[PDB]
Amino acid sequence: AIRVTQSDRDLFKHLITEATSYVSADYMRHANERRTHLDEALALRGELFG
Amino acid sequence: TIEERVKKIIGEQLGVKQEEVTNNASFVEDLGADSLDTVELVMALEEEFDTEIPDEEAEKITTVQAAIDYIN
Amino acid sequence: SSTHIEQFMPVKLAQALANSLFPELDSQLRAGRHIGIDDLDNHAFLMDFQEQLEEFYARYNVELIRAPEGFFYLRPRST
Amino acid sequence: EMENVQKKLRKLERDYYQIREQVVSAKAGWCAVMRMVKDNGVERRLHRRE
Repeated sequence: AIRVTQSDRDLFKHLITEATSYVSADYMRHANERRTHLDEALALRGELFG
Repeated sequence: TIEERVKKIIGEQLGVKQEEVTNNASFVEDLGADSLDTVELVMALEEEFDTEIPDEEAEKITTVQAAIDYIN
Repeated sequence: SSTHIEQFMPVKLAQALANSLFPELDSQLRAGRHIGIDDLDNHAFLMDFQEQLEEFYARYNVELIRAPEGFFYLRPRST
Repeated sequence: EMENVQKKLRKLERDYYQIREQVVSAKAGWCAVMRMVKDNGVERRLHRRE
């Protein structure tokens, strides 16, 4: 019983962790570029208005 | 036209359906656009008609009807 | 060196095929029988040499499959 | 000095226009991913703020 379940678990965990590591990283990269350019635009906007 | 160019901008800046965006559809509650999403929406509205808006008068805009009202 | 099992077959696979349990199991498997946890002998055997059996049966164009519930069975391909 | 400063203002204005266009273009593309990740994949799993 143990021998079965332990295996199953190992495979589950490895796939999950590696897939999330692979995807979330680039998703956050994109989000961060968009955040950065928006922040630059807002600073430029405020300084221009003033 | 302006009253449909506004929809063109809103749908493609928030990703919501054209049917969803009615005149009285508020961005935050109906369309779900949050702080940064609404900021980008107002920026896109500025770009489409190549105009500029004051900060306070822009932030006062929080609905499709209000959006067109300031646009038209 | 020559005349050495490794030239033709992995040692673990030959070790499995030489076991006294294999003919029974083979016969059964081919007939479509599913193998669960209760028939210890068979199940344990399967577990011990899983990959060798899989590789073996592959020759036939058939998959030796393991369901999540822990039971083994044979699934033939189109070929 | 004010005329000289109105020239810096105009440089900032041109920069601001460029940044504005770039930000809007980024959002347009990102919208598709947002509609596609409505599967409940984004709330915590993909958006790891860490």
